Amino acid sequence: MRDKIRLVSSAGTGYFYTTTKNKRTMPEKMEIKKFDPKIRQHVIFKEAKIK
Amino acid sequence: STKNGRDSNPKMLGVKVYGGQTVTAGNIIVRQRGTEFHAGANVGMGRDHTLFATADGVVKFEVKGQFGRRYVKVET
RNA sequence: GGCUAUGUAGCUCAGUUGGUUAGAGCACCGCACUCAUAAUGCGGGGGUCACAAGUUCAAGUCUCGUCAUAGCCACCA
RNA sequence: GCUGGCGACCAUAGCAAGAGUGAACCACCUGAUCCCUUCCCGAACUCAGAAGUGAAACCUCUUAGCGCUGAUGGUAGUGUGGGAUUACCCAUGUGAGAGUAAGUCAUCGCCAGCU
RNA sequence: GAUGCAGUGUACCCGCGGCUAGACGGAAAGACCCCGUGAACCUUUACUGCAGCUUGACACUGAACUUUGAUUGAGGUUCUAACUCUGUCCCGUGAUCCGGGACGAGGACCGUGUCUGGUGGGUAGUUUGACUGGGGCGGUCUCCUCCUAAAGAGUAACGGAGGAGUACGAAGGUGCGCUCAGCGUGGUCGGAAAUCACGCGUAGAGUAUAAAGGCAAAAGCGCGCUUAACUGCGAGACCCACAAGUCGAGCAGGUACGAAAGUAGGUCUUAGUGAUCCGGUGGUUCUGUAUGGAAGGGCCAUCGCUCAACGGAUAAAAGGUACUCUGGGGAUAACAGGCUGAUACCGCCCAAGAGUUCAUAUCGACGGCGGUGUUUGGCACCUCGAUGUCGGCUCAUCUCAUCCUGGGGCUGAAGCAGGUCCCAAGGGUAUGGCUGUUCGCCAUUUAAAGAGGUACGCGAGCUGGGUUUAGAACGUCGUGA
RNA sequence: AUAGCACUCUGCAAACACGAAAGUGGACGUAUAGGGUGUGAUGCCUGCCCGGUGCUGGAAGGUUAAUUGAUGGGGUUAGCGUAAGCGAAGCUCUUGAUCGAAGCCCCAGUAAACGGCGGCCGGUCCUAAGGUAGCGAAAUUCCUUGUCGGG
RNA sequence: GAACCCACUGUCGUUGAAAAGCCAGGGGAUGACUUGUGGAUAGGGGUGAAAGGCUAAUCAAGCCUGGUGAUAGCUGGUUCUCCCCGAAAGCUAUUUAGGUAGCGCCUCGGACGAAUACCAUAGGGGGUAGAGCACUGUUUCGGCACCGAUGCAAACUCCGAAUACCUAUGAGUACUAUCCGGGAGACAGACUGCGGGUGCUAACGUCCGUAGUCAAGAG
RNA sequence: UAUAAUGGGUCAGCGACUUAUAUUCAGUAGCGAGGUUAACCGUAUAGGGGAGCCGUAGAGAAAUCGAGUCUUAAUAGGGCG
Repeated sequence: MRDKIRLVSSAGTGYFYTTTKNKRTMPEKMEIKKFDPKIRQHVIFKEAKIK
Repeated sequence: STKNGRDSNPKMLGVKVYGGQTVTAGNIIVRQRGTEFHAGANVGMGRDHTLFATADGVVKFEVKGQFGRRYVKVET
């Protein structure tokens, strides 16, 4: 079953998204470009524990 | 005992505006599961195949094209 | 959720913190002993030590995670 | 009047068979240098062209051969009022589907080139 | 299920002695059955407390030596002075209570207070769902697709059929590009069916998954680059008790892919879900109980429920009652009545055949049409402020589909007898053994020992053997009641 | 209910019961006694099972409470600082190393303790083990008015 | 086997002579016997050779007085007159099903009037009745999976009405629509005709859609 | 429901929508951008007593602003006014 995780901005603003992933077929950490509204630019978001 | 006895809630599909009526932009014209009708001039299509008006005017139905599709349009 | 302990052939018990440089007893199969048998004696096959990674001249033997199972304890959306 | 492009319309317009056109156009055609291309191939997409041909393909004409369109009349159903209860009948309004007679080898617009 | 309604028959007015067929007669707001988010008592490995029992720490509680484990701990042996004696002696005292005194035996134990873990039907408070052709047992409870559904929407049954409680960083976006399935031919292994080449009619393929509505600008299938599976919104509509749900052009910012006009706010769509409360995590120009901070709270983002009885009564819950009780219901079951007639019983139609030939003397397969209201049933209309009995006894009354007796037709009717059908309801129509029996079997009779209705006639006329209260036992079931 | 039988508990300030306690019964008794439980004169006797639950005896391994409080992380302010920020001590909020009993898990015994004494088609499987003597259509037998004999 | 103590069978009695008896029979009758007087044990307690027995004609928890006017979604009852209007027995949810809440339906006040309805014209979508075999299934007889004749279908469709439904304009007739507030009741329905599911093309059966009547309506 | 469903033998007397406080709506009276006192004092239904309450302004969780305010980077859009 897919697990929930957070994609946290690398700009230090603390902004994040939440999504799911299959840990069997994607063992590595997710990394994707997304829009950060606190700074109003596209930056890289990286996977972290949903906690 | 029986193995039947289930059904789903109604979905209320169908034609909402008939030919010759006036509409304003945004009004929903047809609710449909598939494309029984197709979008003509000044008519838009939603993600669930809903047909809606994108201009003010009068609704018209017709049959057009080489496949004989049913079209709905809005005349200004 | 916390703390412990196990998982070694065909079956079951060892080897347990380095240089492991995995054995023992029964299941078999063949041989020997006997007028014919057994017990016993000999030989062979039968695992690759739950795994995944890490330090290391030495890893089943140690550290990390993941499996399963067993025991005690804790759970006022 | 022939040719090309773009539309209107979507079988009375289509499919199938038979025949015809190289002046121009169109098509087949030559080559793989350069631009570009094939999970291999200049087959397709692309460039440089003019020795050939109207064979193929496309367009045009003929044919009711399949297909398609299709009356009039009757029948089935049916709203209202009445009479009956295997679900029919009367008055009044409405009226198919199938089948028959018959029809069909389309009809228009804009631009450009030729005789 | 009528003294009182309709039609009709009969009937002068009023007592007395008898009788019990009816007045659904009198008596007791049915005890059987169901319901109420009623009661009581009983049980237990239902839930949650408590008494009782027990464990350790601290206190009452002191002095000496010693032994042993990882500076501390645990252990042992002596001592008397706290403390104990339901042991002896003396006094108060004429006293087997009690107090004081002297001894003796124990002794830092036992025992008590506070805290703490275990056990705890001994005792206490409670819970133990609803739908339902009665209730129980079984099944079901939320979402999606089709039919029932009567050509707009909507529409029920314990009606007829199927699916869901997911998947995917590509199976999302964009630019460019491509057509399936089947068959017939030829061609190493290679065939019915692998891969290659060429023709023919064709959407019959595919669309992550069930079905339906769709799918050529393909919504089907490939390749390159990518993150719009964005942030702030949002004119206007659909649907709707509420709470919710659905579609959406367009504006601003940042972005991807295209030469460009442009396309993109997840996937052809419709299932893949859970309110509030209480808390956790990241931010924040809010608040901060004298003031400055802080704790705590607020706002934005997000996490924890098979709360599946899926609008979710608590954080936390099973059973018995024949020892029973109260409020209600003929809204709802068991008896008798009613409606119906599947079943049952009786009658008829056709007639393969059987009967030495011969369908019809007598039987009559395969099929068809009725009648009655006796059986087993279906429904739930009357009665739960009571219509109170399975057989026997006593006493009956009616029907005819006739058991005997009476009158006939036919016969595979010699006579005697029998078989079958028609007419006929005047009278008649067994006693015992077994069992509570109705029934049945048996013995022995008779001209015969008929079939049915009457609240399965008759208990305000009798009984009370059976069933169905309270006692007790066996088999079986349950941990137990 | 009973005489008879058996198991078990109790060493005396007895076990046990009443009571909040003081105290009282047991008993002015002392294991040939007293309490609880089951069976029920007498004759012949009383089979197998300790896997479950209970009771009795062990073990010092795992887990675990109160108490104790080692470390670590925040709040506050002297001071340092242009600033941001840094920041002792003292108070204070929180975290929880070590010590820690019984119980349970583990090992034996016990049925005149509560309980159990098979299933499937000669075998098989599974058990803790698969009914000994005696009796049997019985106060127990559905089928069932079983079958035979007697009356 | 008398007294005395019991209570096995039967008749009678049952508004009794009697709120447990009389009569005729029956059991024990020197013992675990019967009886007088005075004492002890008190309600989740006592006592019981054990029946849930007894504890003042009361016992699966005595009686009396207080909490107390306990609570009851249940049953009953609710008292003078006239005038106007006038329902529902549905949907949704509910430890909900004979209770309740929002909406639908009634009444009163205010605002506002033609925005409403009936009918006639004009515009519009459909997949039912019927029909058919072009798809999906199913059927019969010929010929060589296909061809020719022939049937059937709630979950088949190459087709396809009448009605119903939505919109615009218009004559005539009508106190019509709509909005804002006060007060409700009701959420057990029944039969008949038409279209159906279920049942047996049974039921005064049962469950829906639609119209009429009863409910709440006399002649 | 004539019902064979409930209740009443008859008469006379008694027998069931109340009271206090709060709140909302409708009438009616006074005053009117204002209206009104409570406890209390008081030879006491008068007269004093203005503390307090309702109306006159909204938006936002709040700090804050105010005919505006919240949301937002936004004077755009939108919600409440």
